[PDB]
Amino acid sequence: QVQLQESGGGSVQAGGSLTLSCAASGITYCMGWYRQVRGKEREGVAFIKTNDGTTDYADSVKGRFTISQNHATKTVYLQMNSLKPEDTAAYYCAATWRWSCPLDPEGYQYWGQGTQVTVSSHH
Amino acid sequence: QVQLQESGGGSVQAGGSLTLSCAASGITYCMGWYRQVRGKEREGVAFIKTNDGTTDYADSVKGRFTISQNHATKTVYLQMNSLKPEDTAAYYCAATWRWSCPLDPEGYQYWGQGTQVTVSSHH
Amino acid sequence: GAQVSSQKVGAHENSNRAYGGSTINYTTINYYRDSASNAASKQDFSQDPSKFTEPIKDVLIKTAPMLN
Amino acid sequence: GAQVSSQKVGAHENSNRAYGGSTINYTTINYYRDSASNAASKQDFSQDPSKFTEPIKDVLIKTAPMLN
Amino acid sequence: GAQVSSQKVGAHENSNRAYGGSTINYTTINYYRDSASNAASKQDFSQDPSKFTEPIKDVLIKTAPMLN
Amino acid sequence: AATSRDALPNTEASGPTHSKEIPALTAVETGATNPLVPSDTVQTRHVVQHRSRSESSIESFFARGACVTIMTVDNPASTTNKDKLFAVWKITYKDTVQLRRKLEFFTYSRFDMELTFVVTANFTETNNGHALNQVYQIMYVPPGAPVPEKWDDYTWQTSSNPSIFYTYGTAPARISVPYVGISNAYSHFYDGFSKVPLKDQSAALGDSLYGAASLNDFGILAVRVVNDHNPTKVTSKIRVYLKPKHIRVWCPRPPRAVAYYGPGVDYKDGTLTPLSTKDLTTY
Amino acid sequence: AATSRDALPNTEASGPTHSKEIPALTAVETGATNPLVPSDTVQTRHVVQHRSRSESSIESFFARGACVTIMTVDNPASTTNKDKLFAVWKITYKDTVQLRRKLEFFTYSRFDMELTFVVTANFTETNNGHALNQVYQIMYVPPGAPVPEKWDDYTWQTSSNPSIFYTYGTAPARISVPYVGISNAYSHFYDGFSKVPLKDQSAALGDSLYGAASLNDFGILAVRVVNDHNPTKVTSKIRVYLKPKHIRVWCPRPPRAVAYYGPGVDYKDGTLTPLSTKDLTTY
Amino acid sequence: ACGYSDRVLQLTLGNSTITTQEAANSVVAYGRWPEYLRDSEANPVDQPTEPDVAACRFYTLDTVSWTKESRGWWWKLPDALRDMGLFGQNMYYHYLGRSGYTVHVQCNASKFHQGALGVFAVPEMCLAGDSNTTTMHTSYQNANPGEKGGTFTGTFTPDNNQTSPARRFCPVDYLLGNGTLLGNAFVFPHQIINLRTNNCATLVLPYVNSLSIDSMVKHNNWGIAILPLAPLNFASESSPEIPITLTIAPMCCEFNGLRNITLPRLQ
Amino acid sequence: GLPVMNTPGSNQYLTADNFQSPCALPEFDVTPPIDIPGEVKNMMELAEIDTMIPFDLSATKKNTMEMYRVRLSDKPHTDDPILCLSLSPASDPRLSHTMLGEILNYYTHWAGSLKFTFLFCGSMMATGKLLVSYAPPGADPPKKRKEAMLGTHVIWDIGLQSSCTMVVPWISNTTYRQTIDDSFTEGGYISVFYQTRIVVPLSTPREMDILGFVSACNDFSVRLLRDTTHIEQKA
Amino acid sequence: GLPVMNTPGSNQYLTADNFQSPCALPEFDVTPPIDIPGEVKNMMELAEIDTMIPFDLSATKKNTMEMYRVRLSDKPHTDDPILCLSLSPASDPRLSHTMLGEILNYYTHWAGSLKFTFLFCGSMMATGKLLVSYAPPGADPPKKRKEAMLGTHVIWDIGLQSSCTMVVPWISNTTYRQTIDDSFTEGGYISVFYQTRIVVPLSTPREMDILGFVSACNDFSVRLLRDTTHIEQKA
Amino acid sequence: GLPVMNTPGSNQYLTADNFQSPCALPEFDVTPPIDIPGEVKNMMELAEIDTMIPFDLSAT
Ligand SMILES: CCCCCCCCCCCCCCCC(=O)O
Ligand SMILES: CCCCCCCCCCCCCCCC(=O)O
Repeated sequence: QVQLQESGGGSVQAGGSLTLSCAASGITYCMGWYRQVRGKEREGVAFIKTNDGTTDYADSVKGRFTISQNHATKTVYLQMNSLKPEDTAAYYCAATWRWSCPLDPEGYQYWGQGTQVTVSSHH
Repeated sequence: QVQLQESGGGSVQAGGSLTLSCAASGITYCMGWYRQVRGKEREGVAFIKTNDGTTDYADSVKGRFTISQNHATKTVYLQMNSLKPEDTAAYYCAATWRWSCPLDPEGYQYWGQGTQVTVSSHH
Repeated sequence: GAQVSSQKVGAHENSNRAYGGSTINYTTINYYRDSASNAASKQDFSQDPSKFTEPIKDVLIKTAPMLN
Repeated sequence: GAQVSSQKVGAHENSNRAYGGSTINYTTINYYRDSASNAASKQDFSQDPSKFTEPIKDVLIKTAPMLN
Repeated sequence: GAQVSSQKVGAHENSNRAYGGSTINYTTINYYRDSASNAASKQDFSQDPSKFTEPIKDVLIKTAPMLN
Repeated sequence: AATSRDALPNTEASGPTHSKEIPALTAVETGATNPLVPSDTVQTRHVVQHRSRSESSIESFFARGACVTIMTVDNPASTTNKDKLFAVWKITYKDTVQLRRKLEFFTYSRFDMELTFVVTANFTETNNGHALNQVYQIMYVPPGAPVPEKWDDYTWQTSSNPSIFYTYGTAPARISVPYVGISNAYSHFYDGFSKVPLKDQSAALGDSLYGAASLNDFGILAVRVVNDHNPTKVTSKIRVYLKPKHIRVWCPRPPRAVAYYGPGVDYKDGTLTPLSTKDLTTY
Repeated sequence: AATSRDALPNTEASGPTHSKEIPALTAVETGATNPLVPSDTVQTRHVVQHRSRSESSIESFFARGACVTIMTVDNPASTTNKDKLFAVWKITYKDTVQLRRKLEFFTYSRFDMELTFVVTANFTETNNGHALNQVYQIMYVPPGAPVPEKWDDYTWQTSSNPSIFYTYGTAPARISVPYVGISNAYSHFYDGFSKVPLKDQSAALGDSLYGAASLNDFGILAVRVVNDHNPTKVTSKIRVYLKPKHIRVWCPRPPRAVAYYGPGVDYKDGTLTPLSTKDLTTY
Repeated sequence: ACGYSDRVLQLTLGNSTITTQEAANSVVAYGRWPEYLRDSEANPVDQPTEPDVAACRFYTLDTVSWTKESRGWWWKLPDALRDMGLFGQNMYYHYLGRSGYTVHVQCNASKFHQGALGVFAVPEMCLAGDSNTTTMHTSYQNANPGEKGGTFTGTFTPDNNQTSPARRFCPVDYLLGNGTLLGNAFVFPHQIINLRTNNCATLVLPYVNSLSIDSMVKHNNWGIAILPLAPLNFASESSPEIPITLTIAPMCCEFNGLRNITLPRLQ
Repeated sequence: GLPVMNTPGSNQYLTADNFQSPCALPEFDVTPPIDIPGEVKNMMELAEIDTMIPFDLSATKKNTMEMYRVRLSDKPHTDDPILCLSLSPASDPRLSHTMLGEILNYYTHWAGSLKFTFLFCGSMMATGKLLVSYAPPGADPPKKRKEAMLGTHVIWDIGLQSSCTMVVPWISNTTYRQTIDDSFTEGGYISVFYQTRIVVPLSTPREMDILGFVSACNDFSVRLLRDTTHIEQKA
Repeated sequence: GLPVMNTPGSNQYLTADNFQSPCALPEFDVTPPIDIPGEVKNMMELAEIDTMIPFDLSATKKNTMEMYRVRLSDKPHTDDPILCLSLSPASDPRLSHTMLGEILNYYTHWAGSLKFTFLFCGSMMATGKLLVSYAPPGADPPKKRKEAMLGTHVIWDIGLQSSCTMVVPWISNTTYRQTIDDSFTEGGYISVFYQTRIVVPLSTPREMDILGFVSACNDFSVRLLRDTTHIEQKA
Repeated sequence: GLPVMNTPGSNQYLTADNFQSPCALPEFDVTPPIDIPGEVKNMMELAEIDTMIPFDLSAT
């Protein structure tokens, strides 16, 4: 019964890059399949398998984000680059062991508290 | 889980000799390796093995001190002779079963309360 | 009246001077009067899937034309 | 179908009229159907450390010159 | 591979039609691989106290003069 | 023919020598380790040797049961805001250190796993509350099988999942599992990648983590408290002890020198100093 | 040929005598103890003797299990300032008296040790607090092995240390250990020093304690309470009962006369009076 | 008698032949010599192509330089030979394949040079990552450097760029790159080119894995790690240099599962 | 599996039991034992070795060498005792502290024959005859030679053979006596008396010593092991 | 059914036991194992493979390549040591970190013969003779060739055969020594000394290195498995 | 009676075990089974029967 925490999130300008950390309780990756689902409301971004590889990204963000696994610390990150005002969203992290279901927000069992990221239109 | 006690410590003049007692709880020597680490802060003097011999002394004090084992009473002593003003320090006693580590103050697990010894410059 | 049967050895212990090698057998003794009460042998058979695969009246030869 | 095996006697009891002396053996009966479930025999072999010590193609004679 | 041994009967039950009379024996089966693990037989020997009593080089005859 | 409990080679009496034989001379360039016994460099007496390598046999070396994981669960009040914590754990030896390091001296292996479960319990709140003897369920969910979502969902009905109902305070639970390896031997190390990055694809779609595979994937254990909510919160820990039995291994490697960091062969900085100070010319 | 349960030598009928034979005369200067049976100094009837020395056999004499040590542990509240007390004990019979004195009649021995652990428990605070049945771990740390530092450190993972998980309230824990002696026999006494003081060294570096050695070093036992912190402090005592089985001994010595003092052969003053007052000419 | 010396040797496979006059014989790993998969231990079902000579021939990978300040070198198999003639081709053309080798590390100097090179053969030589932030994250492009090979280092350097990491191996020599003690590496089949003695090395390594036949592109069997045991010193010259060359030849190679060509992103 | 039923005695730890138990160090290489000289097999061996009886336990002489020195003199003839003793091997302060005494103290019942052996320790030019005796119990403890003379005794002459031996044969109501001070199973009385006196010439010490050595005879046996009282761990 | 009684030891989990237990996956098809090359059977095999001793563990050279390089030079003759060592395979920092060292650290008692093998790593035109030695313990640690020369040693000539081997035979009081730093079971002293010196001609490096390789001889055995100290999981 | 000792695993219910157990209806007359046509023995039989693959799983 893992417990997520959204850390390393804040304000930045447009064009830059920011990193997001997602440490977890346990017996972390044991619930498996960590995710990154943004949106002010609900919308995926990154998905990842605790084992093997096994990346995949939302078509809308494809080629600018990356989700990584630090099994030792038990933290899952999210490197967001070339930010643009439309990236100012409510970031969260998720998990479900079910080795599938990455295309449904309500398919999950675990959720953290969140961290608001702001891509300030400076330029 | 031994418990140390620093007794038989006090003021004396320069040149003389004083004895220090270190009784312990238990199941005493069972945690093994008793020590004598002086310094106002932290610095060794005598080290000793509950079994066999097995003496060794700090180069700075070598040839004027002796640490002994009274397995019956469960007390470890410290005969300090030919005292000199630089001997006025905060005396303590230690233990760790780990048959080694006598050259690291933070390698220990057991510590007593202490006894201030004063080599008063009378002469 | 015991029932000694064989086991299909899996991970053979670096032995043939007791384990692994020489056939390993197990004993089984029934303690109750009812067949229901008996343990599950597991030494069950296996048959040809033909009563499903070839439910056909005529005989099938896998090299000749099915419909002739 | 029991498995009686020998033991390497250590401290021989002042006996040879039962213990110590006359070979001491132990019985072993398997109670489960699976090999996994079996006890660890411990009567394992031992081999020559040559597949490590002398991984050489030619034969080594410990009295002659290594490199000739 | 059991070990059946005899017992030194003490209070003989008014029987010889089972107990007391006819030699009473007990069974013993080793369940562990180690000799340490074995039970204590108790069927130990007994020796002559001479390696203490007569530690003398020459032979002692209890009827003749000790010092001759 | 040679077993574990056999006596080692008997030392033979050797005397003075002056010959064209050169035992002492080798050349480790050959990779071959010179085999020199006592009766070579020195004159030795005849010794009927008695020492045996019995306890050093593969089976014997791993003959102890190690602590692989600690799983926490509880039984909170029916009035609590949080959900009844049930544990889920990915089956692996790696999580700790000891058992792992021992399994590291070799490149491969086969071994029937035997499991032990020494469960413990305790209260948590400062209330003189009561709790009846608790019942525990240990559920083996193989890869890709229904992993529970709640402490009380259809999953635990386990029509096909091998589970273990442990009644607190009794002789610890135990089960045996043979070689479930997908291979011929379980790979403790794996040089590679589960995927191969391709060219007419994208870096995202062909990215994989180095060192891992399905080889070391066997499933997870799900543990709960079968008893319902009780007026007093009672936490519980599940210790799993694994012991390899009937074991074989292939190709040695040197033991783990520095402190572990992750399930990979990786190492953290600051822990790169395994040794200590000691003079070259001092005993 | 002669066993323990055999009947002692039968008394033979002896009558009047007047001969050149002198049974009654000896001279204890020979060291030899004169062997005189009943039919010597007095006329005895024929007696078919029945008494056997069965119960006096080496094995039988040590056939009881003695109390070697008492180890204290507890389970204090999660809020306490002090640490959860776990016990560590140096493995030895000497700590008490009885078992030791019995082992003192001989100079040497070999015996497979069998251990027993009768654990007990109780609460300590004046609180009607609750405690679930506690689990206990007995851990054998051989010489120079990781001795625990806390009640919860990597050490207890014991991938190689033979431990015992005892569940309070059940038939006491037991293990058997064969002759682990470094010698051929365990030396109950040892005239010597582990080190030899040298001349081109210093009195400090070659000083050793008389009577001790590695012979009597086997390791220590570490006991704890596997259950976590509980709202009520529950102390516990671990009694270890050792029983020598399959035993042999060499060369007798007289039993310990005066009260013990230390692990050495040493004696304290004031306890040097073993006997009492009794007249020479009074029965 | 007729001059059969342990230093004088001739290796031949297919259309390639290696000769040496300063050898320390040859090392047949674990006592096993290459052979084809036994019908007993067989796995897949299809017909196996045994290229033999076509693939069973000595291939000289690129040559590196050995100076004083060299920390080490590392090669993977079947990686390095992924760009080698037919063996290279057939490889990409299949899903499963097993192959043995005959690493012939050459490295000569003079009677006036000194030092030692430890040529080790670690089955499943798994090296460590470069960052303390993301474990097991080294990318494939750096994991399979190919014939140019990877190099060891004398100090651990953590990667601090979390924006776009390096994703490469950072192997510190005294830890074999895997965190064990190099001094214990003398357990894996090996030979020491101690200049004075011989001038080459030879280690025939049979197919080892947990599987009977496995994927080549994906999985690497044997790891060739060459680290300097003794430093290269020459005369009274501050910068001495001699080259090191390796020529590993596959043996008893076969392939199963003919599919379309694999084109892996290498950079 | 197998239908079993628990009987009273399950879960009880007997200190004197004998049951197999699992092993802590499987396959531990047991070091073969050598053949060390002098191996015992029974306590009764330690018992059949003469032991110096610390007779005189007077206020002054106790716990010092003088407790083993029964001093004789050249005084004129008298029927008065040289030494008196209780055949209470396991309980008499005089006999309870000897090897034989110490063995019995771990048992409840002792039975068989005992054997006292006296050694004359006076000059070569000194002579004499003594009457060491043993009378069964249940009557007047003899205080005059005349009475001890009425029992089982061995008249001893002092000479070249310095030591003598009187064998107290087993003559007791029960098959075994209580190792303690009990009447029903009381032992008796051992007493030494001058048969003539000690005669010495001029220039010879008029006083000397005699040592005693108690041991058992081959038919000596014991039963029912118990704890001794000769040691105690206080606090 | 069957009358049974429970004995002490019921309901106790031994970590080192050996008892049959039920199965979780009945009839699981076990994948037949292949014959993978290189199979061990005993730890003593891993031990009889030479292992490079990381000798020089000085402040600067530790934890770097330089710990295995015992550097020699062409300086004039001297009886001063090249290297000193404690025959404490399982405890000496110098020996505790070798394959042989690592195996023993899981045991309590080690016994048998060890074998050091030194490799000369200097130019072909360089020559010499060295005296590697072994003296039993319980005396002065030798610091002069003259003393090491009084013990078990192997005089070594540097030549075509670059390596040599001195066999430290088992000469110890007990049947097995403590794997730790204990005196009673202390090992000894291993020391290398110049028998002549190192001679080189012009145009040759005046300094070179020598590597060491420790291993065991066929009669090497161990007993009583325990946990090591060379690793620890903190927090 | 018989000296026995309990081992870890006593009082544990395995869902996948196989152990004899007492009977609830002693001597219940079991109705003899007939020979009904079509009897399976292994799941692999159900598997070797062709099965129509529902290929196109498009939204519509
Ligand atoms: C009721 C519990 C059933 C447990 C089922 C067994 C789970 C298999 C775990 C196997 C662990 C072996 C690890 C080897 C990994 C490797 O080296 O590849
Ligand atoms: C699980 C607990 C294992 C216990 C391992 C055994 C420890 C050995 C203790 C031996 C005590 C024998 C004392 C004899 C000492 C001597 O006389 O030299």
